[PDB]
Amino acid sequence: QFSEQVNYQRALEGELARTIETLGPVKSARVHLAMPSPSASVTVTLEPGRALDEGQISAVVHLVSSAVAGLPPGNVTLVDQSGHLLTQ
Amino acid sequence: QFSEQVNYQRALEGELARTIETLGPVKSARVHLAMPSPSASVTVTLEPGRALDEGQISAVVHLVSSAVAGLPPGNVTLVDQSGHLLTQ
Amino acid sequence: QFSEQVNYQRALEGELARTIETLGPVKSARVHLAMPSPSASVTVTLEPGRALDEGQISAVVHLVSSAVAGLPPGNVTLVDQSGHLLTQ
Amino acid sequence: QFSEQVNYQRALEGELARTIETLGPVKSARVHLAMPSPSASVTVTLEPGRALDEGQISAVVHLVSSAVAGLPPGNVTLVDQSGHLLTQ
Amino acid sequence: QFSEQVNYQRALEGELARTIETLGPVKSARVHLAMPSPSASVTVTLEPGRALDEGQISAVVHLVSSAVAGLPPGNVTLVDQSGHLLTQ
Amino acid sequence: QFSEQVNYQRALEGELARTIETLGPVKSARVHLAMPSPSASVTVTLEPGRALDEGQISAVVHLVSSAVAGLPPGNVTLVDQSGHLLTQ
Amino acid sequence: QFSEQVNYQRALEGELARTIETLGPVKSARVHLAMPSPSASVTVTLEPGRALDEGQISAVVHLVSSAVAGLPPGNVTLVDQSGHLLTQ
Amino acid sequence: QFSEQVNYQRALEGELARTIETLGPVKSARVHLAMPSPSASVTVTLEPGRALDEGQISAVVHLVSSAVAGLPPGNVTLVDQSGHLLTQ
Amino acid sequence: QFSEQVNYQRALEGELARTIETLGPVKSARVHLAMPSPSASVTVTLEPGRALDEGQISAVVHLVSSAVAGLPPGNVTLVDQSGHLLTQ
Amino acid sequence: QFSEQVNYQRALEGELARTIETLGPVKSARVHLAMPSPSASVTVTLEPGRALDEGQISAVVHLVSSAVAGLPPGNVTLVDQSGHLLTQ
Amino acid sequence: QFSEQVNYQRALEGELARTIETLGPVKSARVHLAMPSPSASVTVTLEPGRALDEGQISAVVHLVSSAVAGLPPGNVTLVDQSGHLLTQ
Amino acid sequence: QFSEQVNYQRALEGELARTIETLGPVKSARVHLAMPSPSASVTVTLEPGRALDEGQISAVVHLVSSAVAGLPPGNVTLVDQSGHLLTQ
Amino acid sequence: QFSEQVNYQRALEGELARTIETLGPVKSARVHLAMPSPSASVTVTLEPGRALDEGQISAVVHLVSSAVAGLPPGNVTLVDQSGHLLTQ
Amino acid sequence: QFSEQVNYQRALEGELARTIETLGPVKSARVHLAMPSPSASVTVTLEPGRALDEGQISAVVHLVSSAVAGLPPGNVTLVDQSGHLLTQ
Amino acid sequence: QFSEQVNYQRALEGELARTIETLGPVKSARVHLAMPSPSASVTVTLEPGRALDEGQISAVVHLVSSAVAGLPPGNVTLVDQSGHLLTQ
Amino acid sequence: QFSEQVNYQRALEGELARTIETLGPVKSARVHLAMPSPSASVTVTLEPGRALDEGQISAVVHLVSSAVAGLPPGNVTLVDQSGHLLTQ
Amino acid sequence: QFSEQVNYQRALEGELARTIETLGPVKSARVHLAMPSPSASVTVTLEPGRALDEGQISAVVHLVSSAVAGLPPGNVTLVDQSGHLLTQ
Amino acid sequence: QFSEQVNYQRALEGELARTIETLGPVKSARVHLAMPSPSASVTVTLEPGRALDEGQISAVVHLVSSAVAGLPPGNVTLVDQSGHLLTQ
Amino acid sequence: QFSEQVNYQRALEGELARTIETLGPVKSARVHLAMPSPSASVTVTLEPGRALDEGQISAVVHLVSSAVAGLPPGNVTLVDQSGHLLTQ
Amino acid sequence: QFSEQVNYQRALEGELARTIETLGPVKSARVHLAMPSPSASVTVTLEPGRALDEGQISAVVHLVSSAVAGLPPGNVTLVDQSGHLLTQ
Amino acid sequence: QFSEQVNYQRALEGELARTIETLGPVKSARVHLAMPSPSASVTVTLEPGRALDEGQISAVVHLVSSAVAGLPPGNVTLVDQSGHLLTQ
Amino acid sequence: QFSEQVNYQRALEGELARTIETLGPVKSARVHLAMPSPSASVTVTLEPGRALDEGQISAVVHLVSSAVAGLPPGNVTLVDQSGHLLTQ
Repeated sequence: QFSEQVNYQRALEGELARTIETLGPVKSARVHLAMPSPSASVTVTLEPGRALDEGQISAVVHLVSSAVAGLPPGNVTLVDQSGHLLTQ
Repeated sequence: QFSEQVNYQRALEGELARTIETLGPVKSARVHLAMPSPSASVTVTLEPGRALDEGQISAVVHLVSSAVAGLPPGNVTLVDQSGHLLTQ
Repeated sequence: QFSEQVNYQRALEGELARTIETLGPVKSARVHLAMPSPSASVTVTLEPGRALDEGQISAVVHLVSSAVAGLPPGNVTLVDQSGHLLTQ
Repeated sequence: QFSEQVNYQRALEGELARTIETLGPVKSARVHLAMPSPSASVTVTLEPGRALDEGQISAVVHLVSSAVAGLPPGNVTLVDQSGHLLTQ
Repeated sequence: QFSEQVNYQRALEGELARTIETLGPVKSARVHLAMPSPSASVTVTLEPGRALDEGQISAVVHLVSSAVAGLPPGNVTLVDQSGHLLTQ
Repeated sequence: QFSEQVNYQRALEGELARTIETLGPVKSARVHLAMPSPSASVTVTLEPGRALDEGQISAVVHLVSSAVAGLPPGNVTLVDQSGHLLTQ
Repeated sequence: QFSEQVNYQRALEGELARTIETLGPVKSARVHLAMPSPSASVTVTLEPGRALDEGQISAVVHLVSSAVAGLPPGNVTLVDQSGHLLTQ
Repeated sequence: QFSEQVNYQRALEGELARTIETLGPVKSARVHLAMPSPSASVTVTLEPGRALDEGQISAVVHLVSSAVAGLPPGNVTLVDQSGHLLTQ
Repeated sequence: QFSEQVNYQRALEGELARTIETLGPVKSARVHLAMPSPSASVTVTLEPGRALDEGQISAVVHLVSSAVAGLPPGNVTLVDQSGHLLTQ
Repeated sequence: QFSEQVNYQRALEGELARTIETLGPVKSARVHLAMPSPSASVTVTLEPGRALDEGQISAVVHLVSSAVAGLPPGNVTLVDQSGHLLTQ
Repeated sequence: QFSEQVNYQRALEGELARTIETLGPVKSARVHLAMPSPSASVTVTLEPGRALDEGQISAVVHLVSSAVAGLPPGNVTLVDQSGHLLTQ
Repeated sequence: QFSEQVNYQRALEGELARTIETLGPVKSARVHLAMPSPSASVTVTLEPGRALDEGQISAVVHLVSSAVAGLPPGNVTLVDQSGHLLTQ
Repeated sequence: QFSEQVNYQRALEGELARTIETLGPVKSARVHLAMPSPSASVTVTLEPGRALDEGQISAVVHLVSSAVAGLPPGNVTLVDQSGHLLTQ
Repeated sequence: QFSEQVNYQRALEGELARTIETLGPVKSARVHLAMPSPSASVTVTLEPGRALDEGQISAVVHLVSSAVAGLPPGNVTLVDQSGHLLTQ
Repeated sequence: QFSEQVNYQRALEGELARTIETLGPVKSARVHLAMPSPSASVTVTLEPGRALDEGQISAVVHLVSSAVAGLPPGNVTLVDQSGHLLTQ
Repeated sequence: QFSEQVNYQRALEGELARTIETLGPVKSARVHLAMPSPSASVTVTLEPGRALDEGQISAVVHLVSSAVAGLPPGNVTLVDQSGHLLTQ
Repeated sequence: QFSEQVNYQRALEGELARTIETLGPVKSARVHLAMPSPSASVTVTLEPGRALDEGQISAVVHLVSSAVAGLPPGNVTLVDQSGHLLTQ
Repeated sequence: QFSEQVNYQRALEGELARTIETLGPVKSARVHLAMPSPSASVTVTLEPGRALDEGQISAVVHLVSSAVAGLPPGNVTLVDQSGHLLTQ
Repeated sequence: QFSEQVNYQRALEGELARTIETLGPVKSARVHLAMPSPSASVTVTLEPGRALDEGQISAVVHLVSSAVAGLPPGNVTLVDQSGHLLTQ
Repeated sequence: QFSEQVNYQRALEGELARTIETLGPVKSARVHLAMPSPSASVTVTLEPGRALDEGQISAVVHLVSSAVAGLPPGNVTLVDQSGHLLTQ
Repeated sequence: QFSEQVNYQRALEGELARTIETLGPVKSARVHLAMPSPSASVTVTLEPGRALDEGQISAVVHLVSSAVAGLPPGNVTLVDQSGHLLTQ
Repeated sequence: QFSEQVNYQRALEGELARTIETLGPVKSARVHLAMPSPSASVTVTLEPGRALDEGQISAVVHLVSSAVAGLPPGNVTLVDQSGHLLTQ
């Protein structure tokens, strides 16, 4: 029963990261969820020579904040392939 | 029993995204639901050289807000293939 | 028991969309129901060079509002193949 | 037990629509019931070059309002093959 | 047990419609019952060049109102093969 | 148990109609019972060139009113092969 | 248990009608019982050129009123082969 | 258990009628009992050219009134082969 | 258990009637009992040219009144082969 | 258990009647008992040309009154082969 | 259990009558008991040309009154082969 | 259990009578017991030409009164082979 | 269990009588016990030409009174082979 | 269980009598016990030409009074082979 | 269980008597116990020409009084082979 | 369980008597115990020409009084092979 | 059940450390969680000739603080391959 | 369970006596215990020409008083091979 | 269940010590945990010619304090390969 | 269970005595324990020509007092191979 | 279950002693734990020609005090291979 | 279960004595524990020509006092191979 709600979360993370990949500047994403006040931590790896704008961050924040039950956008953490915590 | 209401949600998402594809400017959509106050996150990928108008957003918002039980249009999140969070 | 009331809803949607197809200007419809205050979202694809009039919308609204138990016509959402949310 | 009262409703709809076909101006009908305050939605397809008169609508309304338990004639919805919601 | 009181009603309807056929002006009848305040809806198809008189309607109304338990004659609905709701 | 009191009623109707046939002016009868305040509806088909007199109606009314438990003669309905409701 | 008290009543009716046949003017009788305040309905078919007198009716009434438990002579109904309800 | 007290009554009737046959003027009797205030109905068929006297009726009445438990002589009904109810 | 006290009564009747036969003027008797206030009904058939005297009746009455439990001599009914109820 | 106290009474009657036979004037007796206030009914058949005296009756009365439990001599009934109730 | 206390009484009677036989004037006795206030009834058959004296009666009375539990000598009944009740 | 205390009493009687035989004047005795206030009844058969004296009676009385539990000498009955009740 | 305390008493009697035999004047004894206030009855058969003295009686009385539980010497009964009750 | 305390008493009696034999003047003893206030009855058979003295009686009394539980010397009964009750 | 405490007592008696034999003047002893206030009865058989002194009695008394539980020396009974009760 | 505490006591007695044998003047001892206030009875058989002194008695008394649970030295009984109770 | 929530934590640690590896300056990470107020301890091994800036630490802190349920960023511990605790 | 604490005591006695043997002047000991206030009784057999001193007695007393649970030295009894109770 | 939370702790210790090895100056670590207020004891073995600085101790303290649930840094004990407790 | 705490005590005694042997002056010890206020009794056998000093006794006392649970040194008893109780 | 928490403690002791060996001056350690207020006792065997300093003792004390749950450093006991208790 | 906590104590004793052997002056130790206020008794056997100093005793005392749960150093007993209790 526990490996039921875990084999599922591992699929959500793999599905959520398949869309953020199909998003333009992102080359490959990697998201982990923390569903117990949940949280997430995207780890996008932007394409060579690119950088997400100030409104392109909320694109990837709300793309995950909304696809996960009860996850406000204040808990999503976005990080590049060069450190650089993009959220606040 | 849990994989009952999850194997179903995975089909809704795949059915909802099959209609948004058959919608003109959209080339391929990708929707995730967050049914626990539910939410959704469409990730349309518009056709080459196209952009959804201001009233073409509510088309795709209500197309999902209504096909999901108890989902107001204030929870649907629409995002292009170039970031650009279209909803508010 | 759950896949009982879901294998049925998937048939209603496929039956409701078979009639809206046999309706003249419509070439192919695609309806999803949201039976928990229910809702529906038709996605008609009008024939080449056609547009539903102001009274031809209530035709397709009541065609679905009445074929579904407890669904007022204020919850049915009609959308073309070019965005254009036709309902309100 | 549920597929008992559903395999039956699917037969009523197919029987009710077999009589409306044998009615003159109608070439082929298509009725769905909404038995939970029930409702119905006939979708007659009139013969080439024909139109139901003002008293020929109540013929098809009462033909269905009476063949279904507890269905007033104010819930039956009649629609042609050209939109044109005939009821009110 | 439910298909007991339904396989029976389907036989009553087929028996009631076999007598209305053997009634002179009628060529073929088609009756549905609505036993839950019950109702019925005969759909006689008169012989070529014929029309039921004002007292020939109560013949077919009471022929069904009486053959069904608890069905007043104010609930029976008679309709020709040309629309024309004959009852009131 | 239900098909017990129904396989029986179908035999009563077939027995009651076998006597009304052996009654002179009648060529073939057809009676349905409505045993729940019961009722009946005979559908005699008089011989070619014949008509039941005013006292020949009560013959066929009481012939059925008495052969059925608790059925007053005010509930029996007699109808010819030419409409013509004979009872009141 | 029900087909016990019905297979018996069908034998009483066939026995009661075998005696009324062996009664002179009667050529063949046909009696149905209505045992729930019971009733009966004899349908004698007098011999060619004969008619039961005023005291020959009570012969056939009491012949049945007494052979059936709790059946007063005011409930027995006698009818010829020419209509003609003989009782009152 | 019911066919116990019925297979017996059918034997009493056949035994009671075998004695009334061995009684002189009677050629063949036929008695039915109505044991629930019981009753009986003898149907003697007198020999050719004979008639039971006024005291020869009580012979056949008490012959049956006494051979049946709780049956007063005021409930026995005697009838010839020519109608003619002999009792009162 | 019922056919126990009935197979016995049928033997008493056959034994009681075997003694009344061995009684002189009687050629063959035939007695039925009515054991529930019991009763009996002897049906002696006197020898050719004989008649039971006034004190020869009480012989056959007490011969049966005493051989049956609780049967007073006021309930025994004696009848010849020529009607003629001998008791009172 | 009932055929226990009946197979026994049938033996008592056959034993009691075997002694009354071995009694002189009697050629063959035939006694029935009525054990529920019991009673008996002897049916002696005296030898050719003989008659029991006034004190020879109490011989056969007490011979049976005493051989049966609880049977006073006022209940024993003695009868010849020529009627003639000998007791009182 | 009943045929236990009856197969025994039948042996007592046969034993008691074997002693009264071995008693001189008696040639063969025959005793029946009435054990429920019991009673007995001896039926001695004296030797040819003999008669029991007044004190030879109490011999046979007490011979039985004492061999049976609770049987006073006032209940024993002695009878010859010529009637003649010897006791009182 | 009953044939236990009866197969025993039949042995006591046969043992008690074997001693009274070995007593001189007695040639063969025959005793029955009446054990429920018990009693006995000896039936000695004295040797040819002998008679028990007045004190030879108490020999045979106490010989039985004492060999049986609770049997006073006032209940023992002694009788010869010539009647002659010897006790009182 | 009863044949336990009876097969034993029959052995006591046979043992007690084997000692009284080995006592001189006695040739053969025969004792019965009456154990329920018990009693005994010896039946000594003295040797040819012998007689027990007045103190030789108490020898045989106490020889039995003491060998039996609860048997006073006032209940033992001694009798010769010539009657002659020796005790009191 | 009863034949347990009886097979034992029969051994005590046979053991007690084996010692009294080995006692000088006694040639063979024979003792019975009466264990329920118990008692005993020795039956010594003195050697030819011998007699137990006044103090040789208490030898055989106490030899048995003490070898049996609860048996006072006032209950032991000693008797020779010539009657002669030696105890008191 | 009873033959447990009896097979043991029979061994004690045989063991106690084996020691009294090995005691000098005694040639063979024979002791019985009376264990329920117990008692014993030794039956020593002194050697030819010997007699136990006044203090040689208490030797054999205490030899048994002490080897048996709860047996005072006032209950032991010593007897020679010539009567002569040695104890008091 | 009883033969448990008896097979043991028989071993104690045989062990206690094996030590008293290995004691000098004693040639063979023989002890019985009376364990229920217990007691013992030694029966030493001194060597030819020997006698236990006044303090050699307490040697054999305490040798047994102490080897047995709860046995005071006032209950041990010592006896030679020549009577002579040594204890007091 | 315990190895369920441990086999999972070991996978989280291996997944969390696979992303921190794909982060630029980090060559290989190694994270342990302390889920009972949880904690974590990353052990990044920076690429040859590199050092995480002051805002590149919060990148790796929030990358783990958010991917673990209920883990504040004040509990995450970051350490290089040269000691140097980077967090506070 | 009893032969458990007895097979053990028999081993203690055999072990305690094996040490007292290995004690110098003693050649062979023999101890019995009386464990229920316990006691013991050593029976040492001193070597030829030896005698235990006054302090050599307490050696063997405490050697046993201490090796047995709850045994004071006032209960141990020491005896030589020549009587001579050494303890007090 | 206990070897569940012990086979796990043995893995934590082996995992925690695998990271401290990959830390630069450390050549091989060895950590034991004391999870019941838990504790740990690292036993680092620094590389040849090296010594952990004052801030390089907190690196290894927090590396373990945080990877273990509920372990403050005041309980971690760090020790070199040359004694030298580094913590406080 | 008892032979559990006895097979163990027998091993303690054999182990405790194996150390006292390896103690110098002692050649072979032999200890018994009295564990119920326990006690012990060592039986050392000193080497030829040796004697334990006053402080060499407490060596062997405390060597046993401490190796046994709850055994004070005031209960240990030490004895040589020449009597000589060494403890107090 | 007990050998569970003992097979584990034996492994802790063997693991704790494997680290103290890898500590420089120590050549081989040997630790025992006393987990019930626990305790430990290390028994280090320093390398040839070495001695632990005053701060090198707390290294080995805290190395064990911390690796064992609930063991203060005041309970650890350190001892060399030359006695010399190093702790206090 | 008992041989569980005994097979363990026997291993502790064998392990504790293996360390005291590896201690320098000691050649072979031998310790017994008394775990119920526990105690121990070491029996060291010093090397040829050696003696434990005053502070070398507490080495071996605390080496055992600490390796055993709840054993104060005031209960440990140390003894050489020459008596000489070293503790107090």
